[PDB]
Amino acid sequence: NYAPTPVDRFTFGLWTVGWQGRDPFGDATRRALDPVESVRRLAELGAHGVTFHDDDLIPFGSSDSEREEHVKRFRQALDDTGMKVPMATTNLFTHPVFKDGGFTANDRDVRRYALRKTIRNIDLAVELGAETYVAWGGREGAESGGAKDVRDALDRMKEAFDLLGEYVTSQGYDIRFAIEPKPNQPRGDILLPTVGHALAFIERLERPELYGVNPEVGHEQMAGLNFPHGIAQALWAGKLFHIDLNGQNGIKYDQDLRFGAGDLRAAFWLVDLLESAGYSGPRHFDFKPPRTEDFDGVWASAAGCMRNYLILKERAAAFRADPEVQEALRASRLDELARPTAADGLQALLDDRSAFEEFDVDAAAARGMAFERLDQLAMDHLLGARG
Amino acid sequence: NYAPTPVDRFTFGLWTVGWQGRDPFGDATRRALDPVESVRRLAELGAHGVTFHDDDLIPFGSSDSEREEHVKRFRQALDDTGMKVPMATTNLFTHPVFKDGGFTANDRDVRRYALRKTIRNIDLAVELGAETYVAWGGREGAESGGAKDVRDALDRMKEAFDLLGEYVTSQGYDIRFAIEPKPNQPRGDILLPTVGHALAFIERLERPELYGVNPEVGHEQMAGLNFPHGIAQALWAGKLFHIDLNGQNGIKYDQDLRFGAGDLRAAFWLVDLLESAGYSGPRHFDFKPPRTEDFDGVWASAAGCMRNYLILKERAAAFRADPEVQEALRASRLDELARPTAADGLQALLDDRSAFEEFDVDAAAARGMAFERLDQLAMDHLLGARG
Amino acid sequence: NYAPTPVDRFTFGLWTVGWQGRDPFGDATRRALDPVESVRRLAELGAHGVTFHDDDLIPFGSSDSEREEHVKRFRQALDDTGMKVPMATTNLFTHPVFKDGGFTANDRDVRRYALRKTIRNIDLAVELGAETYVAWGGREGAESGGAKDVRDALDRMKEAFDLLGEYVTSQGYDIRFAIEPKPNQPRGDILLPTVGHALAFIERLERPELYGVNPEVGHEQMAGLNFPHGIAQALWAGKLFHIDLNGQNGIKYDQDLRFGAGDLRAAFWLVDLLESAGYSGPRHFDFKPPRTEDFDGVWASAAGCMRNYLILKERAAAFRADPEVQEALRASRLDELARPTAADGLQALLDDRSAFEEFDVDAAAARGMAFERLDQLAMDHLLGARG
Amino acid sequence: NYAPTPVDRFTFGLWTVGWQGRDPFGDATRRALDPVESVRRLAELGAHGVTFHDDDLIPFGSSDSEREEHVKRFRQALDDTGMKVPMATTNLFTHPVFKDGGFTANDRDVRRYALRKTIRNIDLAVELGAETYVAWGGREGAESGGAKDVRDALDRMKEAFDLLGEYVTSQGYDIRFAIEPKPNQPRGDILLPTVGHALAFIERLERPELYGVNPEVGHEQMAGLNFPHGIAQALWAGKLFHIDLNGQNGIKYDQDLRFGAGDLRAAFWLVDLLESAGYSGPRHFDFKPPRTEDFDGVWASAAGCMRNYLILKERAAAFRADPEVQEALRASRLDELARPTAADGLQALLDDRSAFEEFDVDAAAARGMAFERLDQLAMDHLLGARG
Ligand SMILES: [Mg+2]
Ligand SMILES: [Mg+2]
Ligand SMILES: [Mg+2]
Ligand SMILES: [Mg+2]
Ligand SMILES: [Mn+2]
Ligand SMILES: [Mn+2]
Ligand SMILES: [Mn+2]
Ligand SMILES: [Mn+2]
Ligand SMILES: [Mn+2]
Ligand SMILES: [Mn+2]
Ligand SMILES: [Mn+2]
Ligand SMILES: [Mn+2]
Ligand code: NA
Ligand code: NA
Ligand code: NA
Ligand code: NA
Ligand code: NA
Ligand code: NA
Ligand code: NA
Ligand code: NA
Repeated sequence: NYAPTPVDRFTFGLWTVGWQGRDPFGDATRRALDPVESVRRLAELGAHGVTFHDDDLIPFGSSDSEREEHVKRFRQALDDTGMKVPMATTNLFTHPVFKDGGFTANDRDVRRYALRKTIRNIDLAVELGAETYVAWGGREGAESGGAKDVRDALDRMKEAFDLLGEYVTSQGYDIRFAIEPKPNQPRGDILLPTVGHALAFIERLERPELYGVNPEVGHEQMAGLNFPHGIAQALWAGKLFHIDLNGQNGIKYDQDLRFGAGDLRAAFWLVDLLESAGYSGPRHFDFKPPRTEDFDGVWASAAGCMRNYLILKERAAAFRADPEVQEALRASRLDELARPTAADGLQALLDDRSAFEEFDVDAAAARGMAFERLDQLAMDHLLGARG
Repeated sequence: NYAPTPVDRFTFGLWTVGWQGRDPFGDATRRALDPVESVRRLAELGAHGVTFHDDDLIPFGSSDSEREEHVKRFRQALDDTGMKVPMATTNLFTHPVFKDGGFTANDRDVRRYALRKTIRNIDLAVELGAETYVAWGGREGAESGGAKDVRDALDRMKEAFDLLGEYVTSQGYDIRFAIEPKPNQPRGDILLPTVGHALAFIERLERPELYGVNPEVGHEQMAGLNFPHGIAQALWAGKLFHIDLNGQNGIKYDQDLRFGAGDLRAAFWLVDLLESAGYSGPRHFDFKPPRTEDFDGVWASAAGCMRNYLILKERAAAFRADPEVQEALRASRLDELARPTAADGLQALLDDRSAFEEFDVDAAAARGMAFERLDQLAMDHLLGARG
Repeated sequence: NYAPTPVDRFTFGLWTVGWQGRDPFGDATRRALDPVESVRRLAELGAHGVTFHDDDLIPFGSSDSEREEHVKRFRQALDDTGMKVPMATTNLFTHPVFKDGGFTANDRDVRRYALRKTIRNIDLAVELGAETYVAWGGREGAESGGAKDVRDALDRMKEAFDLLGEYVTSQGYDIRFAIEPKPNQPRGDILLPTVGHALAFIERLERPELYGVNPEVGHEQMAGLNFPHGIAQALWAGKLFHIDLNGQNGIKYDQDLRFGAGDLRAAFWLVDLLESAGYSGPRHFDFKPPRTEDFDGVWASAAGCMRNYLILKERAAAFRADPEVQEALRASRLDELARPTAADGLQALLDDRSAFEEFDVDAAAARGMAFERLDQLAMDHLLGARG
Repeated sequence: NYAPTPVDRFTFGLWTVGWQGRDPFGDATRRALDPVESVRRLAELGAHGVTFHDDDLIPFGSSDSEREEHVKRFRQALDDTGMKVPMATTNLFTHPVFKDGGFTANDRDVRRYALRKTIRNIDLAVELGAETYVAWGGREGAESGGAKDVRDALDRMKEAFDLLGEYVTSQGYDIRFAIEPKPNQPRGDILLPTVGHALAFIERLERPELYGVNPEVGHEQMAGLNFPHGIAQALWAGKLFHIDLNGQNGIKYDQDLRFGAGDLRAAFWLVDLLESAGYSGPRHFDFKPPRTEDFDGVWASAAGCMRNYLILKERAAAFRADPEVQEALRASRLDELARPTAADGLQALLDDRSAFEEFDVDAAAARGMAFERLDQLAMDHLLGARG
């Protein structure tokens, strides 16, 4: 039961199942995986595709001949399995040169290098068929207040993204960008810390249509925010170009638990929203099998990501299709929420005594919302406990 | 020392010093204050002005004659003291009718009433000379996932703000709106939970120039965010129309401590930013003297808000003026952060071997940022411990 | 399905279903309930009993004749329904006199009064058959560092609890005390902020056997802690005298959502632990139907507390009984965790070359824990998705 | 000004200034330091001593001859500088063998090895003159609920600490143990997550007098707790055997900022408490110079730890010595908090009409606490802004 299919579009970063287990306090617990083995094992589990940072696929500093051979082997694995590459990204965080940032490093020479490293990988992403190019600016930020003038840093961040937009336009590429917010870690505070900040920033770019967000479940939860609500705002803005699925237990370091772990009810409401809205992008997992696990546990954890999505999809669909739930939604006036407040227009609203002088506030206030009954129907559906 | 002056533009809500001390677990500890007494006492402390919700100035449900008398008494107090009213707002949260929201209530009749209540108070705000009309949507949100379709709620929130913009335009008013984010409390999650989300929303309004943000120190800190960074993004966007100053100890219920309490170093960096950027708006305190205090403690707490701002202003100015700090800022390449990455343009960047093939990444990575020395100069200046 | 029974021992505070909906920003949305009506309605839902603060049952300041009549009516309702009163507590937080604390108020006269108020209610609790007397010191703490010397306050808190122990001993009462931790709210920081701090404090009382903890799900989660882990430590110490069940979404104000809401997987692991350990005390709900609800929603929310406990009980029992889970627990060495490290004794351990010189650390480190497979079996059982 | 002296007893872990800068997302930015160089550089800054994990001083897996040479070189550096070694600890977290724990690993063979590794290092610690042996169980815990039975794990943790106590007793050593709590990171939840939980656990050990706590500023703040309050409870219990000083910005990953950074006012109240209580132990820094820094920044950051302690010590002493503050403390009844509630005894309290029938609750409730004036005197003293 709960078998993944190609139409599910489940994807994984090479760095997810390939995470060797090094953490702030501990050495690697697993050997490095050849990307070819990850492609083949993920395909066997029913994944649709993989994603990569440049430096996951091509060791940093590789010669041109080494680069070609790494890509050739990877493409053979994709061809052997039918796996796709819908998204790629740049590693602008691991190498010590990026310790104060890539695009917003105080040192101008580093900012220029970061752009050149990204541009090289955009070309490769296009060659591999990627539709989306993610940017997670994990080093953009500060540990202290004097170190980073945020207005200047936003100027540099806009300059960088504008140059990348000029680049893809000039090459005729169809790829689009997706900015991934995170509030903190590894910097004390990261620039563009939430979906909202990233959405607002995009509106000030020269070609805003080329940029959206890549929100990650656990990152919004590191600020204690409601991930489904943030996804709704991204959808409302037309900017949900990609998504990273995982789990997180609240306000901690970025745990990258398998999807469904962490906040299970938020996972349910997320799946309900994505499916109801018709989100058509990859269901991408940015997760880490815990370092306690051997390779069998790596593949179990990856399989669990997909399984949990599919269980939640079934339960959310059953919730929305249940005539008792539909009745409860009407009892709670969800239908009215979807209707304009004043399609009659401002003057009619100003002239409407039913909106002011003749509005019976106490009668209105007496009406219960019936939200608890609705939420218990939702709980019963999630748990398969209807009756 | 540290005496407030009119040019400081310190303002207070009537509801701040007037908070009677009722909390989720406790009855009022102080009697209600007549707004006239608050105006006179705040003036004696050196405040510039006050602000109000409709229902702070005019008891809810007042007749027209009662409304006129309350306003007349208040205006006499303003005239007697020279106090100004730079900002007003609507109470769309206390009355039970607003239990599921004002502008985004599921019930359409409530949404219409909320608009009419706001419009009435915009007229009064203009009469009193207010330049800014704040909206804190404290009831917009949910405790459960099925209760509130966030895309529909954002449609209703946009409709409401668009109608208010149409209203002020039609009346020729110069007032502008400032949306106040908060992540949670009293709703389990509040819509537009951070500065970023509010900035992004504004960009989708029909007349975006009429709307900015009113960020509150403690509200961003309830999401664990960096308040100075968020203020920098608002300034970068041209949207810092007003600000609420207070203190908060991290991820808790909204404490509304006096300004300078809570995160003291964030208060220092905030003042540094506002002063360096030339912010010209009110320095408004949205705070609550703790319910442990009698009226002498109320006025001490209000005086402390202003005193702490003035101490921090002195220390931040001394930091920025110190030639040793200026040298440290250059050592940390803050000057380079402010210079364009690639004013030479995309093609020149692509052709520049110094940005890629000839970039010595290891030499760059060896350079220290010297951020710790800079931050200890900042600490020494804050504490008055230079030497 | 999932029908409560007397053996389930589900109990509710009068103040839970009776919460009128006043919050930091909003007036009451529901009328006050007569305790008699709450007793009868809860009995109809299948509850076992109720609990009370003194001032929930007897209005503060009541005359002796008024007190007698309130108690008489309440006892008739208990007799009419078969409901029990297993626990009572004192309100040492609502009245303004308690603004700096009860037992740890700086003012000595208030500390003495707080003790007398508690002692009066202990007598009543015993009369009504209560086995446990809870103390939640919600006003014990501070908003500022100079206001409360914590060593002195702990001396006063110990003195108070020691006097209460002397009192019950002197009267021959069998009741025991349960201290309820909370980290913050309504005070900026509350003394004894977690289960651990309360357990440690108890060990320093003169008669430690008379005192245990009353942990509340949401309170530990307000510190981001693992509630099942804290309950395990309380059980390990022999100190889980009572428990408060509810839901919470992380590090926020105390939400008091119905049990099962908030962190659903933590609710599952909690029920698993209580049932596996054979906890025999009340399953008490300290929750608040949201103020959006009318009385039908109050009773729906209360019914949901019990329903969710019963669903989770079924799923946890099925998890533990499943031979595949039992195999997975052995694969993950849970059996070995339960066996002594060195029952052979210190000298044998020191002499055992297999524990040091001949321990193959790399072979040991290669063994996977298989925790992800185990956790996905747990997820499948919770969701009723085995297969 | 603010020059460290030997009587200040400032100490640093080898792993602090020696941290190479590897984080969850980034490679090392600094070369490894020889412990000899750290000893000499710290001595030049005015430190009193250093501390070590076994594997900081002796590379893991070293032969006996290699071990002797590493220790000999280190002792020469201590002799050359006058530096002391007041504390040592075991690394039971870095090596992959410890991925599920040391003392509470599910695998019994690992638990035995962890004990043998610790015992070997206790012998070395004693040889170097250490008075305290710290244990930070960073791997004790879980990412999932089924992986770790917490009651069984506490049994194993008690067994381990009891064996270590038997060991030191049998050898006649004067060293004592200090357990370091942390709430999470690197495990999803860590056992003994706060000062309170550790204090409670100690009370159940066979020889409780041999064990205390080693609280760390940032670790308690990762649970949003008040670090000065927790230190007060440890002092009250007689269990503050050692302390780790650093800074943290709230509920995040463990930042290990230099002391004084993070929550500056909490640092002030901490120093006030340690000095007022006469804490006589090391002022030990467990911090990390940010990876942005070169070695000059490492030493600047270390110097800043000590400087900030000394500034805060001066300001707290001035606060306590100021006759205006002493008057304010009496106005706020801090003197009364320190006096017994009922030295007259239980019967006298029960018979005292002034404690109940004749207690004027409204007159008592009208008295203000004057806490805001007191706190603004504290702020003025911290900032050197008295006047
Ligand atoms: Mg619709
Ligand atoms: Mg500039
Ligand atoms: Mg057992
Ligand atoms: Mg004393
Ligand atoms: Mn992540
Ligand atoms: Mn991601
Ligand atoms: Mn606030
Ligand atoms: Mn505000
Ligand atoms: Mn609660
Ligand atoms: Mn409770
Ligand atoms: Mn730490
Ligand atoms: Mn430490
Ligand atoms: Na700039
Ligand atoms: Na979209
Ligand atoms: Na709509
Ligand atoms: Na602006
Ligand atoms: Na005392
Ligand atoms: Na127990
Ligand atoms: Na055991
Ligand atoms: Na002590």
